[PDB]
Amino acid sequence: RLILAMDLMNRDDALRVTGEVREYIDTVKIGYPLVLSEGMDIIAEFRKRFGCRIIADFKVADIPETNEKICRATFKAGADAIIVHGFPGADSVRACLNVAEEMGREVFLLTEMSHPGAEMFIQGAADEIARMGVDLGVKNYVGPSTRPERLSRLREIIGQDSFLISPGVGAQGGDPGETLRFADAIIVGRSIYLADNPAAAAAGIIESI
Amino acid sequence: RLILAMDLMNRDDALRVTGEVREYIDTVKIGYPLVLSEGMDIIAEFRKRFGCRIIADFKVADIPETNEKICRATFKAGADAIIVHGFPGADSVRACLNVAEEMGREVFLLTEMSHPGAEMFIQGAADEIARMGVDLGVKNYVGPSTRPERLSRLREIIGQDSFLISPGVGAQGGDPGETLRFADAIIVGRSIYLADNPAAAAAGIIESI
Ligand SMILES: O=c1ccn([C@@H]2O[C@H](COP(=O)(O)O)[C@@H](O)[C@H]2O)c(=O)[nH]1
Ligand SMILES: O=c1ccn([C@@H]2O[C@H](COP(=O)(O)O)[C@@H](O)[C@H]2O)c(=O)[nH]1
Repeated sequence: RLILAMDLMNRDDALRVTGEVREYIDTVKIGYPLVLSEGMDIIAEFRKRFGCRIIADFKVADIPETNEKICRATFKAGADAIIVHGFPGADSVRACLNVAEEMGREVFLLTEMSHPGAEMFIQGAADEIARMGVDLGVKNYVGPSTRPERLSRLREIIGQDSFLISPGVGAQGGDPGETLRFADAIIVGRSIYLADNPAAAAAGIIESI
Repeated sequence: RLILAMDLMNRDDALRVTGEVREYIDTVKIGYPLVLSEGMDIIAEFRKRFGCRIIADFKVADIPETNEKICRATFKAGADAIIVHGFPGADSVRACLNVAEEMGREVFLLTEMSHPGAEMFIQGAADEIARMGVDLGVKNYVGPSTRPERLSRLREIIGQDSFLISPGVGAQGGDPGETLRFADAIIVGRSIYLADNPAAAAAGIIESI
């Protein structure tokens, strides 16, 4: 129930840490910090080398037409799933869902973010964004570890069968065990990749659940 | 290093056995016996339910144009890789490789088959088919467990870095350990799915390596 947020910028460091913690994870979340530094080919390299599923955390937040282009390039690169923002509206989410269907891949809908600023505008729209996801047939969601009461509310809207992953564990203050009361899996970045011993840090997090 | 050949025709039986042996495998090979009975949607169901990579063993063996169509439908259905025959020639293999590139997926090249009849025509062309794969950039191959001397020859042609999987273990007479001297992974169907205790059969095969 642990997903590694691999946000190191250097290919060598990213490969090192991911290989060291492979036995504790089942999925690697790759985002723009690594892709904009090393290129989209890094996705296929990771999938080949480690055999883990790859979620591209691109927080797609464009108009429908451009969203389609971004999702197509991401799935062509080998990503198993892509994280998309729901705040830009239903048409923008639908465009992503359409490409995922054509490619046999998945879309994860980001409904409420984990950082402090998320309270300014996203939080007030989060329940509606989640309801929109349900209405559109979304089955994978992303919610905040830093606000378990909001994670519980999100779980209430999407149901027990939907898959919910949650970032904000560790560095941002979120707790593994409390977060897993509501989410299916936790996303952990810095607590693992900046540790003196990433494998020990990952083992420790799992042991704490 | 164990791949389950799930050739049961009934969805309920297929799900039962696959779930029972999940801890012993890392990939599920799905072919026409299950797909033509339960539909292509079974691929996405398996990927979702068990989280295993899915190799579609469709032994694609058509003209280039039709090969492209078959691969596109297979990848749209969610398969991570497709097994293609090399005997129809380079243009037919290239068509599959082109679709895999557009979709961010993989092609496995079947070079020599495991059954007795494979000696009639395929065996004599197998080294050339493997060389063709190398020339086309193929990195995933399928060779026979039933003829380890041929599996060794295939490994010699494709190199140590190419990934080689091998069917014919168990029911067809192939030995797990001997096959793994040359292949990276073994494919096992009936020895596991027809066993009174599939999980015990899988554990036994792994224990025998
Ligand atoms: O609401 C969200 C959505 C995504 N992420 C992402 O999850 C990871 C969390 O990393 P860390 O704080 O564990 O280091 C980062 O890649 C970050 O972009 C969040 O932190 N919060
Ligand atoms: O040369 C080949 C290529 C593919 N397969 C496939 O691998 C599986 C082997 O099943 P079993 O003999 O372990 O039951 C079946 O799905 C079969 O179609 C072979 O057996 N031999």
